[PDB]
Amino acid sequence: TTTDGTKTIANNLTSTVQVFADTEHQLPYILGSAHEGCMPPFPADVFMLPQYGYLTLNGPGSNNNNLSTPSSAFYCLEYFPSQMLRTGNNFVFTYEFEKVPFH
Amino acid sequence: MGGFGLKNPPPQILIKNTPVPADPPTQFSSQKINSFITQYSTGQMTVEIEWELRKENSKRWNPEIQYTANFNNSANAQFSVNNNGLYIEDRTIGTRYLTHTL
Repeated sequence: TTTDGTKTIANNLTSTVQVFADTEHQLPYILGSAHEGCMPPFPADVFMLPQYGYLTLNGPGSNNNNLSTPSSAFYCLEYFPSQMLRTGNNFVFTYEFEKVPFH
Repeated sequence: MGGFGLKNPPPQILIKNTPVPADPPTQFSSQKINSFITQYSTGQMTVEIEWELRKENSKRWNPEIQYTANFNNSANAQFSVNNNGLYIEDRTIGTRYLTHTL
């Protein structure tokens, strides 16, 4: 809450966050592009999570190559089932890599 | 040219009219029989293929390009026979319409 230039931060107990893991890779996959926003190297640091975004096909017209092509895809992430978490409940899942050659 | 490369492709199928010689001479001759009876043959064939296909699950919100018959009026319908009785193919139809994430 912002009154004048003095912020007042309170603790809202009934608000939720909602999280889901995408196991079918149906979203555009932006990991492995070596962006920032990872865990810090040092365990005691606190970090802010990066914003999600993707960019699709573009196509020419007039002097602008930035027009949207008919096949430009739009993904709504609320169209995925996701788990809604209040402060009490938590979230977990497991994953197993397929066999790859040793480095 | 596109397709499925196969080690052991479908077998070639080969057919022939068995030769029927014409009337042989009465005296014996060891040379080949030159003259035959002119004949041909006809009949139906059938081919049955079993195809396996990958179902499509995509959560994109907005609609996709799809193949659609030409929306125009025309003197002759698409992929159809004309007045003279000749079947005419309008469009080579590619297989790639539905989008998929790279």
